[PDB]
Amino acid sequence: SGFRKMAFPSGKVEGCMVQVTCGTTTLNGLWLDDVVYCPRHVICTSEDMLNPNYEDLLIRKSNHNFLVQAGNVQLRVIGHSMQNCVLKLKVDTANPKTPKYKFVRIQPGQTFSVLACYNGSPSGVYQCAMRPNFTIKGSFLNGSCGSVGFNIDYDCVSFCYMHHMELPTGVHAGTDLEGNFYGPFVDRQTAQAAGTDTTITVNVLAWLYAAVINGDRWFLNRFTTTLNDFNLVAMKYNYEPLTQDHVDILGPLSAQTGIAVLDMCASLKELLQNGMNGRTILGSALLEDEFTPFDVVRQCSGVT
Amino acid sequence: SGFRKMAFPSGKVEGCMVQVTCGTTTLNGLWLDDVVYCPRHVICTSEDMLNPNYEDLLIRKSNHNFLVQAGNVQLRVIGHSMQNCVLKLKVDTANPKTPKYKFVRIQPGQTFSVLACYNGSPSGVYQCAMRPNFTIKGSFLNGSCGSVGFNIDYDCVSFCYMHHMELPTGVHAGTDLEGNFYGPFVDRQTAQAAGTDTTITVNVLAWLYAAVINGDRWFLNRFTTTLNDFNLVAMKYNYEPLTQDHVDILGPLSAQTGIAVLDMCASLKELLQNGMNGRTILGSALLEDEFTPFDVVRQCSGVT
Ligand SMILES: Cc1ccc(NC(=O)Nc2cccnc2)s1
Ligand SMILES: Cc1ccc(NC(=O)Nc2cccnc2)s1
Repeated sequence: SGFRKMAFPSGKVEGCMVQVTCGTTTLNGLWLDDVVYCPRHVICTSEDMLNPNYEDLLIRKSNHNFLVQAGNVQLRVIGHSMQNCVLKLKVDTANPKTPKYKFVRIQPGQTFSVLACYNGSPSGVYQCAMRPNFTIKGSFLNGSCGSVGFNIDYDCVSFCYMHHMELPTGVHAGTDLEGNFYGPFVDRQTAQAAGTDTTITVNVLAWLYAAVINGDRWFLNRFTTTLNDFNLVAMKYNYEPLTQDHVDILGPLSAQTGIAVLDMCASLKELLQNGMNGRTILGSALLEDEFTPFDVVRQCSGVT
Repeated sequence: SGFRKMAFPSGKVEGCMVQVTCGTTTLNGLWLDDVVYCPRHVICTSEDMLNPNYEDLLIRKSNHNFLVQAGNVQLRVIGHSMQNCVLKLKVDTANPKTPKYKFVRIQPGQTFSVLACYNGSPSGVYQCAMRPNFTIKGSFLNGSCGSVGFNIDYDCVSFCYMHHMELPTGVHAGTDLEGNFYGPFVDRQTAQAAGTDTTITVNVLAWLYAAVINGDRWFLNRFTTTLNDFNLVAMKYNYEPLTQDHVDILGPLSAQTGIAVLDMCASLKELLQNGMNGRTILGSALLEDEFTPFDVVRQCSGVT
């Protein structure tokens, strides 16, 4: 028992982290096979970032201008190309530590592990969620760009995120491994304000199920609700609407605990309307929305 | 910016995880050099655990009865010995992935990363703290015993914990890598109740400094306090007494933010006396005590 914000083991991703330097800017790159992926803003100065024309800036760069270093050995760059907001640097050596991998584009509400890196050296791993406004609340400093988000399915790493920028509000924006930003963000130092950060309702419900499984049941009430009634209260509290798909996704948790999904919704509804009254759920004084239903089943069954 | 509960990269420790089976019980082992470390309760049945005599149970075991498996290859056990509550199984092959390592015995309040394992396969990594009552609040299921806690200093892994048991209250107990339990716990299925779980005051203060650095300053007040006055309030709230050593340890954070330690204590004192009033600090509705001052400096400077 016990429930923790758990990240995937990072070893498979550590073996892929390299340092990419272009001129005076050094950031992280992802080395899979003979390609190094990194944010295209590696070719910009702090000034260029105000209004960069990446195709024009790129014309002044040659293969030898991108310095790729894995550990302490230099990789030879034999080609370079821009795919949306990421650069793909073709090296002459395939990464001997390349795990089985996929590039995936996740949905808001989905969670992933982040391996925070600096100078191609991993320094920490934490679990994150793609927010409904397509931002992430990470812990990234200058030098962390190119740090990646991933999920592991037994031995295959699905890379879903690459860190690109910090918005004025302290939140983070990045792309999938094809260079496309999550949300409406652009890699330019301009007024980009994130939208409403709504709570991922289905994730909260899954975490309420994890609490029940782990012994915290004080919030279980004698009430029930409908999807429409619950959603009225959810909208008022800036919670994402719950769909029949979410109810279905919660099915295995509903089955394990014997608590119907709609009954758990009524419990959540009272927690919203009345607060925690100074109490904690799984050691938390707020409703946690960074565990998917899949994460709760995984942690509660020990999926390796 | 941004502040997350960050664990060390687990790759160096993944390369050390093996499966140890003795009879019908399978748990995790730590393979460093030619020795496999694991909880001595691998030799017990569910029944033996009521009142085990480990020296007597051990007399019935031979080298060939301990099955050690790394990945999918079997390791040959050429010797076995008991050191306190851990078994050291001498294998004929040194682990080629043995990192530079140390066995350390941490103090309560110290934090560490846990690589939760099942059948010698790592399944998740999270950050933990050794509680002042020598328990840990982990996320461990059956099969997780032998999962280890560690800290990394650049390339040297300091192993500080090995998971052994879950108490009736859902909390966890384990040993350092020399077999000695943290706290008064014993590896026996008996009434073992943990003591008062007090809040690690110096860790809370460090996290208040991290909040200031990351923009959350609403809790900064116009007051100051003394160590004796603050400690009067701290005792009342089941907070550990703050010593001059803790004030000194906070010095670099006090210096970075320009907020004296005693002023931060007065801010904490009002948070204790008045609550959060429905507000959050670093996205948390309670006072977080699982970041040391060293963890805050590390995360805020990007120590790789
Ligand atoms: C619009 C932008 C262009 C380049 C940008 N660079 C960053 O945001 N870097 C950074 C710093 C601190 C934390 N995380 C990331 S922002
Ligand atoms: C006194 C004891 C002897 C053997 C014990 N085995 C465990 O506690 N195992 C376990 C199960 C779930 C979670 N973590 C650990 S307890």
